[PDB]
Amino acid sequence: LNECVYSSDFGGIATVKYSASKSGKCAVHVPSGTATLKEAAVELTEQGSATIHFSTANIHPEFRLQICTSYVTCKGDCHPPKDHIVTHPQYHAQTFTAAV
Amino acid sequence: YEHATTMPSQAGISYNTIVNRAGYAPLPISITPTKIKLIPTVNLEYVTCHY
Repeated sequence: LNECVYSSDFGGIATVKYSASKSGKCAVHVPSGTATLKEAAVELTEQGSATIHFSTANIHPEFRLQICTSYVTCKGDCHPPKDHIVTHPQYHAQTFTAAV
Repeated sequence: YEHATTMPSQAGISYNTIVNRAGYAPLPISITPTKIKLIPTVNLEYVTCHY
């Protein structure tokens, strides 16, 4: 997680370093309500890096990013947002855990 | 966003700071007082000279 802003919009950024078997395109998801992704699929070029946008509820996020017949355990610490009030509805599924 | 920081009242010397947050890049802030003035509230009582 190169950046995380716990916010209604997709304030969270994560880079996935990949070593693909062949370049192309394939999907990305999170099998959990912890994080909701902005994008559905990403393009890959042999071995390199790709960017995933997401919105989150957890202050101490941790989620399994499922990507292209695999999954990677993304984890990090996240910071509060800027504005008290925003002009759009929630994008990320609320969850009980917001602990230290 | 409200931020506050004491700035030493020296003339000619600069002062720098960075304001940052968990999801926002560092925003630099710089101050330089080139001349600090101390004007007192004054009124004239009289004027005197050689007689």
